[PDB]
Formats: sequence, structure tokens, C-alpha cells
Amino acid sequence: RTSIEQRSNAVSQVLLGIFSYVRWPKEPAVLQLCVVGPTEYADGLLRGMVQANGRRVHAERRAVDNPDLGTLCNVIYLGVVDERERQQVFRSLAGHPVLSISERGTECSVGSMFCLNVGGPRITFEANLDSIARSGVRVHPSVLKLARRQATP
Amino acid sequence: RTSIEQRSNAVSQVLLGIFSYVRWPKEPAVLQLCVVGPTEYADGLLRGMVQANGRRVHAERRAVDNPDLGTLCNVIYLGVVDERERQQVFRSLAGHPVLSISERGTECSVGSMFCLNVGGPRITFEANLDSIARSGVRVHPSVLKLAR
Repeated sequence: RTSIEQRSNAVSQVLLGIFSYVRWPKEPAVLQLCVVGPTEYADGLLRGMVQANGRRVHAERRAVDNPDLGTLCNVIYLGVVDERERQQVFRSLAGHPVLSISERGTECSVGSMFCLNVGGPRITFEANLDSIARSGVRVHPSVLKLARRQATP
Repeated sequence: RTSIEQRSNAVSQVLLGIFSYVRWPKEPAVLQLCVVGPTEYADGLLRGMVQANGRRVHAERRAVDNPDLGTLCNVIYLGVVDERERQQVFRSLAGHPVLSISERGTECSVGSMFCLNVGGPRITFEANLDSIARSGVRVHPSVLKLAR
């Protein structure tokens, strides 16, 4: 099976994929990613990233209970938080144009737009239509080409 | 610097502190640290560290179900794990001289020798005297004066 470092490297490439199907009403010069909560696979992200057009993705960790997350970032990578913490996070994001992605595949029921599944041979993901719809960003539907091909041996 | 980044530095400093009160049966030239499980505050550790005595601490992430954790490291820094994952981890550690520190720990009853509480204005930690007693590493008792 795949090692942690292998998976971490893949997670950032999947994230770059997802980002390509997403549009922010006010596109920043630098995309800001916040990592929130304990994570296993964010060490790659946290080195910062570059998109194909050369836009930099700056990444940093932030407290679960920071009330300004909606304002402080364009993207959130959500780690393994509890019911009360998760509610805090998605309350803070409501109203703002933020893309949310969870490290684990259980947060798609509770507010995350995309949920990663890092086990198995490839990284796959699922998405939630309700959360996408209320998000404030636009997500091209082809984003699922990425998930489907990822789930194909 | 975010609060998470400042606490991660503080976590680094607390671990180095704890390390100075710990001795290994056969002392390695390089101290291996494994970060296992989801963590918020290990980014400082993962950049690597050096002990006051000059010894380098090599850190890396390893998987919860890595069966060789006991032989792969001297210190394990343990993140969020469920019951099964915790039991799994400690089975791999059984019979090996491994220092164990968990990032959370509202109980510190079962598992790690030390449990951080990174909350509040300062990092505090608790000791599990049972886990310490049967660990293979020598923990100097002064370290309990640094616990809460």
C-alpha cells in the first residue's frame, strides 16, 4: 500500500485538480488556504502550491475556533474535528465564498463540499450538492471527472 | 505567526525539555521521532530538532497501521486515534524502548507516557506513571516536577 509521504504528495495534486474547476467571484492574486484541525496528509499542502496559471497557493494552519475563517481564506482543508468544532467552522464560513475540502470522507454530510478518501491505491473524493450550492463559489461539473477517474483501477 | 504556529513552536520546546529527562538503553546517534495520526501541532517537530547535547532529532510521519513503529523510532508523537488504532499502535510498541507523547489527552489513563494539553495560555502535560513504569526507557523523576 501507499505510504504517508506518497499520499501527502497526491493530496496536493488532487487539491490542485479540484481548484481548477472552481471560480471565486473576486479572484485574489494569491489563493489562501487554511488548514484547520488535526491532519495526517496536509504536510505537502503546507509547503504552498502553484496553480497552472502561476497563481500561488499560500497555506497555513488556523485554530478551529477562529471566528474570521470565512474572511481569512479562500479554501479550507478540514481535519479531524468534533461535532461542536465542526459547527463552529461552518458557522464561520456561512455567507463567505469559501471552498471546503475534508481530509476524511465523513464531512460531506455536515458542510464540507468535497471529502477525500485517502485509503486504497488512489485518492478519491465525494462531493455534496447542498454545500456546493450555498458556497458562494462556482464549481464546474466536470470536477467529478477527477473523482471518477481516480476511482478507476 | 498564527496561534497554531506559535503553539507548534511551544510544542517543540516542551518535547525537547521532556527528552532531556529520558534515557535509552542503547543511546542512538540520531534520535528518531515518528509522528503518527492526525495532528495540529507537529509542524515544528517535522522540521527536525537538535538536542542541547548536540544530538539531532530526525522526525517523520508514519502510518497508524505501520507494524514496525516499535523498531522504527525512539519517540512517537501520537495524534488523534480511535480505540482500535490506539491498541494497534501500542501493540507495535510493546517490548520496545519507545518514548510516547500524545498531542491531546483528557484522560492520560491508557496509552502514552505523557499527554500534552496545548490549550490555555501555556502548554501543560500529564504523566501516566503506569505506562512510564513499563516502557524500556529510563524516565528521570524530576520530569514529574514539570508535569501538571
